[PDB]
Amino acid sequence: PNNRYSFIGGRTGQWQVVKIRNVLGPGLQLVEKVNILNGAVAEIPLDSAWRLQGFASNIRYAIRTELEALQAVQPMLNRAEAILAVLIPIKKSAQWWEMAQDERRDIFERESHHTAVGLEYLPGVARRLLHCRDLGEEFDFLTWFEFAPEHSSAFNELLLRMRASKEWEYVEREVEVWLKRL
Amino acid sequence: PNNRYSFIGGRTGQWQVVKIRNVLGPGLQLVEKVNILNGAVAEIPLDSAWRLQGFASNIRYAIRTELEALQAVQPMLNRAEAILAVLIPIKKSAQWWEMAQDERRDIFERESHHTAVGLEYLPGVARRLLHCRDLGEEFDFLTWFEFAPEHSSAFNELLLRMRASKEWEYVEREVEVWLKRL
Ligand code: HEM
Ligand code: HEM
Ligand SMILES: O=N[O-]
Ligand SMILES: O=N[O-]
Repeated sequence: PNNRYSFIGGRTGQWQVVKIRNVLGPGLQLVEKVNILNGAVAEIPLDSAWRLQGFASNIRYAIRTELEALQAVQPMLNRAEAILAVLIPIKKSAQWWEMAQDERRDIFERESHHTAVGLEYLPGVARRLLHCRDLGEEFDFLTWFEFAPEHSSAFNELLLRMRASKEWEYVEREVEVWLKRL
Repeated sequence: PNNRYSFIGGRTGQWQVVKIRNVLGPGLQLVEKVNILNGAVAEIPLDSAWRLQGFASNIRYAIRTELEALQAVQPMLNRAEAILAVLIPIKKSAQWWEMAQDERRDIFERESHHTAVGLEYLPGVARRLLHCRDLGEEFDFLTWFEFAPEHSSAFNELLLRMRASKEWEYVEREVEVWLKRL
């Protein structure tokens, strides 16, 4: 039961890179494939362009009644139908991290409705949130979404809605890595 | 600016071990000294007995008005007179970590008054909170306190008040390493 996940862009992996969109700030080099490994990488293989890593952690903002709503409808990863995925690494500004817990919760849910908006796109979209600021990585979060092609248009709508939120005014680096399951 | 810290119990270090208290659950081996290093150490040196590590992280529970109170009084580390120190690794239960953010905040402060009680022992006591559950370590937190002998009795009071709090019903492993600055 290891909470560390690595994402290595390169020639090998379980996922074909469809495209990479460098939304904001320095991007990620285009590669053929992404290899996802659970655990800490011993040595990065040859012909790898980049390595991202993060860990699964405890809830930081969601309250019990939100967790109950998410749990009632959120799908599992690895659904046979979920052949599309998107890896989105995200970095938030130093202004964000300086803020107190009540100030960040108010932006996250009261002003931006992150959980309420996201719930609109379940059960179509499965997700996994990983943290990596505390590892000294270049991003603060590795977010992961997977879904069937039927939900691609919906997911693209969700992305536009989130980037218009107050919360995203604190995002200062973002890349979309679009993937297809091999 | 590396946020990782390592505490190596052994025969070298900047701190002499006065005593080790095996408060709850498996203890830590008694050693002569503790060595504190900033950064991640990959090879523990020979005739060291244990290594603890954690990182400095963002605020998880404190609200803005509590941060302002803490900042008004909390003392710096490495005060000339702060020749005593206590390193207290703590592990919380699986039931704690499964709880939602509002549930944990209400136990932490509304019921246990962690911050309000701690502020009573400032500015005598300087402190540093490190996290390590997300590193896969045996403990969840490494807490560090340092003060002059004048505040030894006050700090021992604080410990007894905290161990009787609702929050401590979720602690399942705890060790006190009492130190003296060399
Ligand atoms: C698909 C529906 C989604 C749902 C149901 C959802 C739900 C959530 C929840 C409940 C959290 C808080 C976890 C906690 O309390 O620690 C969270 C965090 C986060 N989500 Fe989402 N989310 C969705 C989509 C997205 C998308 C599309 C993105 C990025 C484009 C995203 C980026 C993030 C980030 C960066 C965080 C961490 C926030 C922080 O800790 O500051 N989420 N999400
Ligand atoms: C000396 C006065 C103290 C003050 C002013 C104080 C203040 C605080 C504050 C404000 C936090 C929350 C940090 C955040 O929001 O992320 C915290 C966390 C914590 N403190 Fe203290 N504290 C004190 C003493 C102690 C003592 C003596 C112990 C152990 C015996 C302790 C154990 C912890 C633990 C384990 C956490 C992490 C709680 C969690 O995230 O679940 N504290 N402290
Ligand atoms: O909900 N962001 O993984
Ligand atoms: O307040 N725990 O360092």
